[PDB]
Formats: sequence, C-alpha cells, structure tokens
Amino acid sequence: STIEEQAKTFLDKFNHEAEDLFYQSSLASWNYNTNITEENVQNMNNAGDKWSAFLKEQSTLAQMYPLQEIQNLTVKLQLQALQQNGSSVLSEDKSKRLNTILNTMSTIYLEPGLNEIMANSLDYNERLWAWESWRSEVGKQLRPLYEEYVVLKNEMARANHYEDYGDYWRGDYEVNGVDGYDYSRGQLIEDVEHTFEEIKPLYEHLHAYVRAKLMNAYSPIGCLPAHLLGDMWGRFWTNLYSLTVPFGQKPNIDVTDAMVDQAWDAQRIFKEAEKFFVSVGLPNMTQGFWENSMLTDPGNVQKAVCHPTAWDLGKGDFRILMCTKVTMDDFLTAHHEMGHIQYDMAYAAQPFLLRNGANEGFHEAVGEIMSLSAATPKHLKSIGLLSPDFQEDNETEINFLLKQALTIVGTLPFTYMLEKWRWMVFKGEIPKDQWMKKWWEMKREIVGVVEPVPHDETYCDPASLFHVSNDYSFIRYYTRTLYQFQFQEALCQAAKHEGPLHKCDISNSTEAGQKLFNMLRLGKSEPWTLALENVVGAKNMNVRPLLNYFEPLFTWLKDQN
Amino acid sequence: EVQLQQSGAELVKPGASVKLSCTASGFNIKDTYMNWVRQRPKQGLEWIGRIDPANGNTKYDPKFQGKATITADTSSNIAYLQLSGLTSEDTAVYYCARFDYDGYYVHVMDYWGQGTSVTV
Amino acid sequence: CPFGEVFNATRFASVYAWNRKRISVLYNSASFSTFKCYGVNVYADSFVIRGDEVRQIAPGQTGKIADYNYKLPDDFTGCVIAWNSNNLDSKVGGNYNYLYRLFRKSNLKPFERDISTEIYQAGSTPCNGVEGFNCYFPLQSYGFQPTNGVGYQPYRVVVLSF
Amino acid sequence: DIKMTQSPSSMYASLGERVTITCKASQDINSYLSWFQQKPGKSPKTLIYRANRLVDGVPSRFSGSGSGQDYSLTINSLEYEDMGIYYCLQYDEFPFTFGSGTKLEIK
Ligand SMILES: *[C@@H]1O[C@H](CO)[C@@H](O)[C@H](O)[C@H]1NC(C)=O
Ligand SMILES: *[C@@H]1O[C@H](CO)[C@@H](O)[C@H](O)[C@H]1NC(C)=O
Ligand SMILES: *[C@@H]1O[C@H](CO)[C@@H](O)[C@H](O)[C@H]1NC(C)=O
Ligand SMILES: [Zn+2]
Repeated sequence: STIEEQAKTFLDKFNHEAEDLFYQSSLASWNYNTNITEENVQNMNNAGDKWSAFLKEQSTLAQMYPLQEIQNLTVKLQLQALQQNGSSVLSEDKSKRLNTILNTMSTIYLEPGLNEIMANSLDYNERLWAWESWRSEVGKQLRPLYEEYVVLKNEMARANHYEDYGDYWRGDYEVNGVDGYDYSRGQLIEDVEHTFEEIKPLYEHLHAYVRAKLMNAYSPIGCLPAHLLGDMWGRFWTNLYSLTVPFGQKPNIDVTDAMVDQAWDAQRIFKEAEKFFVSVGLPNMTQGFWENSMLTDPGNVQKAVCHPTAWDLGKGDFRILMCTKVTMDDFLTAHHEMGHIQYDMAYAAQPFLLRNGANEGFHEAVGEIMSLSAATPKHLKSIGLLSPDFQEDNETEINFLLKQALTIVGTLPFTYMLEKWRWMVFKGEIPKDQWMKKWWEMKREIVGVVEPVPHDETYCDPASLFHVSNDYSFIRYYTRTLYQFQFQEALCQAAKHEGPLHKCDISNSTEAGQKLFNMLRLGKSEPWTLALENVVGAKNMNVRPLLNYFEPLFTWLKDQN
Repeated sequence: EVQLQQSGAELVKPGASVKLSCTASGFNIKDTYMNWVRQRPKQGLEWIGRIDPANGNTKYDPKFQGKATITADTSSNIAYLQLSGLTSEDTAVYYCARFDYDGYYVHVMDYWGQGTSVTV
Repeated sequence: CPFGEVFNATRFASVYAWNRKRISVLYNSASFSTFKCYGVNVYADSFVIRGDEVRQIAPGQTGKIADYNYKLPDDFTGCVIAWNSNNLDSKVGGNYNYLYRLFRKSNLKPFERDISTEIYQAGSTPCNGVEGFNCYFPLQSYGFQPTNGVGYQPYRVVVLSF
Repeated sequence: DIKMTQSPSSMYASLGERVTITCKASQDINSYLSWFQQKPGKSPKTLIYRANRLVDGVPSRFSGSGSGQDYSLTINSLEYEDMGIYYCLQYDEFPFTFGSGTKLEIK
C-alpha cells in the first residue's frame, strides 16, 4: 500500500541476502590474510567482485523509494545508507581512471628500513639525508597525480551535491531530522578549532620541555627540527622518551621479565583480558573465538600478516588476528583488540546497515579506555605481575604521564594541521602555485615545527604518509582522543573513585559496565549525540577531562619551564 | 492460483497401453502427496493409489496391482500414471487430486483435475 | 512407539513444509538443549530452524516463524524438544537445502501448513507470475556453515501434541 | 478392506427442508472421514474433513457429526445448488475407500 511498508519489505529482503554474501566475502578475506597464496588471492577477488556487484544492484533498486514520505527514523536511516551511489555517479571512463590511479598510488607507495633508521639512529646527518631523500624521491612523482586525483574526487563530490570532498568526509558527523540533537557539518570545524585552542597551552609547555632537552642534546626561540621527532613525519613522540625522561636514574615498569619468569604465553594473556572484561559485567568470548582465531605466528612454513586486527565476520563469528610475543605491549594490545570485539558483539542485534559505531571515533575510544584501565599500577599489582612491595611516588607518576603526553598530546597538532590543510585544499582557498606556501606555514604556526630544507611547489610531501596515499580521513584520531578521556571520566565517576583520574580503574564494578553497555548496544541507529549524553551527559566533545587527567604533569611543567 | 492440468482423451485398443499426465502449477509436488481416482460411467468413485515425489514411495489398491504404475518427476513437476493390459471394463475418467488432510493437517483445501476420458 | 525414526531420521524437513507424523528415557537422554512441556492420538511435528528462532516455538509468540511458518495455539497441551545439529546439517561452503517463508498476506492459524509458491505482492502492479519490482519470491534459503555462532547454527525441533 | 456403507441411495426434498445422510463403516476409523459433493458433469469437491471441520468458503448451512463407526452430514436450508451426488471417504488405513453415493433431487 503506502511507501513505508514497501520499503520495509525491501529492507527485509536486502538484509537476508546481504548477510550470507558478506559472510562469504569476509571468509575469503580471512582465508587470504592467514595464508598468502595465489589461489587465496583469486578467491578473495571473486568474493569481492560478487559483493560489490550485489551492492550496486541493490542500491540501484533502492533509489526508487523517496525519502520524503518516510516517518519512521530507522527505515529512513537504512534507506539513506543504501541509496548513496558513490563512485558510480561518474562516467565509466572516469571510474576506470580513478581505480587505476588508486592502484598506482598503492604500488608507488619506507618499511622497515627508514622507520627503524630514524627510530634508533642518533646521527643528525643520517636523519636529515633520509628525510630529504624520502620527500624528494616519491613526492615529486605524485604531485601532479595528487592534483588530478583531487580533481577527480572533486567532480565525484559535486556530482552528489557535496560542496567539496571534505564535506563528503565530514558528512559522517552530520545528524538530521532529530529535534535538539542536530549537528551540522561545519560545527565539526568550529568545535575542532575551539578544542585545539583549548589544547594549545599544554602542547606549548611540553614542546618547550622537549626542545630544551634537544638543545641540551644538539635556536633558543626558534622552531623544533622536523626530522627529530623520531619517525619519518613526526606522528608520535615516543621515540624521544629516553632522550626526554625527567628522572634518568629511575627505572620504569616493564613487567616483561616477570612474564618470562612465570612462563606466560598468548593464551594466558587473552584469558587475563577476558577476566578483566568479565569483571565489569560484560559477556565472555565465544567458543568460536578460541577455536578459530590465530593468536600465534604459524611458524615459518606459511606466511601471514602479523598486524593485529579484530574480525566480525557476521553470523556470530568473531576472531582476532595476532602474532603474539610475550611482552607488555602485546599485553595491552590484547585488551585493545578484545574491546573492539566486545563492541562488535554489543550491537549484533541491530539491522545489517546499522551494525557500526556511532561515528568513526567511537570504536578506537572504546579500545583505548580499556588499555588505560589495564595499564595502571594497581591493576598490575592485583594480577601479580608487580611486586607487592612496590612504592608509588611523584617521580614514577611524572614519568608515566610524560610517556602518555608524548604519545597523545604531541600527535594532536599534527593531526589537526593535516586535516585542516586537506579541508582547505579541497575548499579551493589555496591556489596551486601556493600549495606548500600554506603547508610549511601551518607546520610552523600550528605544529610549531620548521622544515629543515626549503621545498618548492614541485614536491608532494604529505602524500608520503600511508593514509594520505590510501584515501583515508584523519580527524577520527582527534575525536578518539577527546572521547576516550570523556568516557574514562564518566566511568570513573560512576565507579566511586577517589583521587586523580590517572590512577583510576573500572574493574570489579558493574555500574561502569552498565553505563558503557547502554551506549554499546545502541549501534548507529541512535544519533551519536544522544548516545554520548547517555554516558557522559554532554552533547558535544569536551577537553576538560583530558586536562583533569594531565594536571599533575601540567603543574610540574609549569614549575620546570 | 493452484491448478492441476491433465492430458487429453485417448483411444486405446484392447491389450494396449497409455500414459496419462498430471501437470501441477502453483506449488512444488515434492511437498505433498498426489492421488489417483477413477470413476466409471454411471458408477461410483474408486481410489487407485498415491505417490510421494520426495522419495518415490507408492501405495496401491491391491485390485489394481499390476495394472497401474505411478511415477513423478520433480524437475518437470509432472505426475504420471501408466496403464497396461487394458480391457473394455477400464473405460472411465481418471482424476489426479491433491488432498491435504491425508497428511493430517488443519485448515486445508483440496485441489482436483479436469479428468481424462479413456475409451477402450 | 516408532520414536527412533522420528528422532534419528537422516533428513529433516523445512519449516515451511514441516513434517507431521501420527503416533522417561527421552527426558533422561540429556542430549536435548530445549525440553519444555505445556499443560503437563499423538502428533510429532519435525523441522529445522535457527537457534535464535527456537524461542518462537511457544504459545503466544510473534515473529517470522510464529506468524508465517509454524503457529502453536494458546491452549497448547504438548511438549517442545530442540537440539543442536551443527555436525550434520552444516558443511564447508554452505548448506542451502533448508528454506523458510518470509512474506505472507496474513498470519497463519494454529497448525496451518502453507506450501504455495505464488509471488508475493507488495505494491499495486500485478506480478504477472514473474519476479520484479515490489514482487518477491516468498521462500528464502538458510545458510549453514560450521563456523557460525550458536544462534546462527541449525537446530532440529520436534513438537509433540497430545 | 474397510467396506463402507451409505444410506439412503436417493431422496427428494423441497427448498428449505433439512436432509441427513448416514455414513457407516465396518470398524473404528478414528473420525478420519471426508465428504464430497459432485455436480453434474463437474469434478468432486471436498466439503467436510475430520467429520466436523468445514473447508474455508463453504456455506455455514453445512454441518457434520459422528464418531466411532457412525457419521452423518446435515443440510439445514436446502437450495437449488445442493443437488448432486454425495460421497463419504475414509483415509485412516490403506487402501482408501469411497461410498456408494447418495443422489439428491428437488421436488
Ligand atoms: C519503526 O518500525 C519498527 C518496525 O519496523 C517499529 O518497531 C518501530 O516502533 C517504528 N518506529 C516508530 C517511531 O514508529
Ligand atoms: C576484584 O575482586 C577480586 C575478588 O575480591 C580480587 O581478587 C581482585 O583482585 C579484584 N580486582 C582488582 C583489580 O583489584
Ligand atoms: C537415536 O540413536 C542414538 C544412537 O544410535 C540412540 O542413543 C537414541 O536412543 C536414538 N533415539 C531414540 C529416540 O531412541
Ligand atoms: Zn583500534
């Protein structure tokens, strides 16, 4: 009869076909990832083409139901997610060109040579030469390719009523049709700018500390060298830890010796993670997780990708891919991946198109909060990896906080600068002959880092990054960083914790578990603003909990500087 | 709509043979039984036999044993009845019917055919 | 009573064409995951469904199976037995021999069996016997693999009505 | 073979008169009986199964009752469209057996 019932019937059929097709595709992908052979690649490609063809046909069929006469919100959301044609909006020649260019970018695009070279070597000349060579070799080739790729994505975006490709990227945060929880796309720009303005003082103090240490190692009022952050680009500042520790005679908490003495393995680590998640009121892992996952390297006979990933194959199939060694870093990455898995199992009851996080920054926030809880000294003391006679003092707290601030606070200026530069390149506010004429300015004004060698417009510097050459967004890291500390503050307050937020744990508490599960079970059906307010009480990202967490280090840095 | 279509009239000389067809539309014959019934001129109705196309098992009225054979092809959705050794007393109209209360179900309806006239 | 051929049959029927057969060790067999008796000739009705659907075989339930495939009356006076059959009804690559009905114009009356394959109509244009826009084939096939979760694995269900 | 008996063979009834037909079996059949009506030149149609259950669409004036070895069919308000031959069938044990038939006519 009415359009709504027909749309409901169409969605009912679509879900039941898509479940099986997606399961087959994911099974083929898993079979490839754990065993690299030609036949596995063949099966992967056939499954991928089948899934893509089915989705294209279903989108073409779905575009016949108008969104104007739908009142039910969930049906509207599913139809909106299904009617987006995407790359098919362009001509066949343009689509073939774009796909060929994507493959070209992937193949032209460091590991493990240069990364280790600038991660360990302390010679200025080697770092400078490697930096200059890497930015002069691959970028110059990809500058016109990046320009034409931007043009093609630009035409694709205006073919879908988006003002720019950046608008299409920001569209993941847009909420419409709900009174009081609406979120425009430029509000993300606005509140990101406001939050970075609030963040700036702590970054200024920490950068002053780090540059003072480097001056003691290598201008008093100039900008930090670009090739001394420890990696190719400056994404993380962990590589400087030994060169920037406050108290150089205080050993850190590395429990690897204890794990080796107690003869641990992957199974013990994952059972510890399962115990931690069960303690807070969440379900334990399924039998398929233990029967089908790959938690150890399959020897040397067969090759596999050792990057740790969490798989939700569908039909109640959840797995973890890991090449586990007996270290503390693996002990925390296990918690991260199992938190990802728990989030995946949380919203399995939602329809197929609504089985996802609220936005791109929720999954990794949920992953991060668990590692935060499990990295505290009290948690390690409880499970027996730390001696009961351990003494906690100011120096150890400052050391741990400086580790955290190097790995967290320093990345935010780089992430925000990269996102803003991409967004205003897509906007068209930066003429071509002046492109880098903006870039290295924002590297100075925002990030506070000066380039070591001047470069003209012939370069394509930021295409040297993995995500830039692989067509990925970048603000998800900023959203993750804010959301994880907001969630941690909310759960710790709900768990009746006394003292600074940097020592809090959520173990053995069911109130925090219920608070987190109320949001996890929602999925993408419910707008992310209302889901956020359910847990923290606010409807937008905030920076106060992060500063509350980092206040002791802020005070120490204010004293030191 | 569910329909059962039968073959046309057949003239059979004594001692000869003929195969009758009952084509089913609207459902799959694998899910139910199919019955065969015969009515002689100015006489009553007599049950011949039945077949389950799912596995091919058949039941017969023993006075028709050796005279009629029932076969079903699930791919073509057709049921067959083969008659051999016909005499002048086999002139009648043959029916293929689909009762559903013979599987002991509830809220069911019967479907019959149009009948094939066989003269000997 | 011939309970062995009822419970140990090699092939089970689909839920849309559920099979009906006319008729202490069963209770103590301990090989059944679900054994629920309501109210306390015998009819044994056998079919195969998903695990998450086993909750729908009960008086006063709603869903796809309860309304379109198999309905139990409010004053039910029998027992329901259900057990997992992943080791028999699942195979590598998928087992697609089991079907179920997804669309129907009205809810099924108790103990009703619909096997019609007429194309369901959702809009106003007649289907004319061919699948297309707003016209769907009613029966859809399950997909069973040995790696699926407990709720997505096949379950054999036998209902005894006295 | 379960021999099946029907009575009467033929009767006349006016419009609106009630008519009962008897259907008796040689042994217990557990109330597995069905009723058929055949109009002149047409194929038979099932009216009642399980001896008291009506097929959907059948007029409510039709009724059936009986248990054990005695079963019956009753029509309340006989109309023009009720003339024909009536049969009753058993399907409890193989082979299935029909009745001899009852012919109904209108004065
Ligand atoms: C939308 O439809 C679903 C079922 O299709 C129903 O459960 C829900 O209540 C509906 N929403 C509204 C607001 O009516
Ligand atoms: C949680 O409670 C149990 C039982 O009291 C205890 O053994 C365990 O150490 C507690 N967890 C933490 C992190 O203290
Ligand atoms: C089915 O077979 C198993 C093993 O052969 C047997 O233990 C069981 O009793 C059988 N089922 C019934 C209802 O007897
Ligand atoms: Zn992650």
